Amino acid sequence: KKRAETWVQDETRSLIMFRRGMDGLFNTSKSNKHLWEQISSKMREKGFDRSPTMCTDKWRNLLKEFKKAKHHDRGNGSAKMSYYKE
Repeated sequence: KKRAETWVQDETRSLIMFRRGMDGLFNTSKSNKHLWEQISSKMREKGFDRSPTMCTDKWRNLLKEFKKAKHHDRGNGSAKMSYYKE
């Protein structure tokens, strides 16, 4: 479906998780800047060298795709289009 050849499953998974658990901090605490930096530092410790800004932008994208992506509720619709004068 998608291919950016930038982030690997390993890194992605690690980031997502960290963002999933810390997510709360973002809900309870207004400021996030501090949360972003924290996540990064943690990642580096694991063995993944990734800047804080990278994770931030990468996340936002994961949300846009996560939503658009299929969902439990039924209702896929007609993806394909009608061929003019088929």
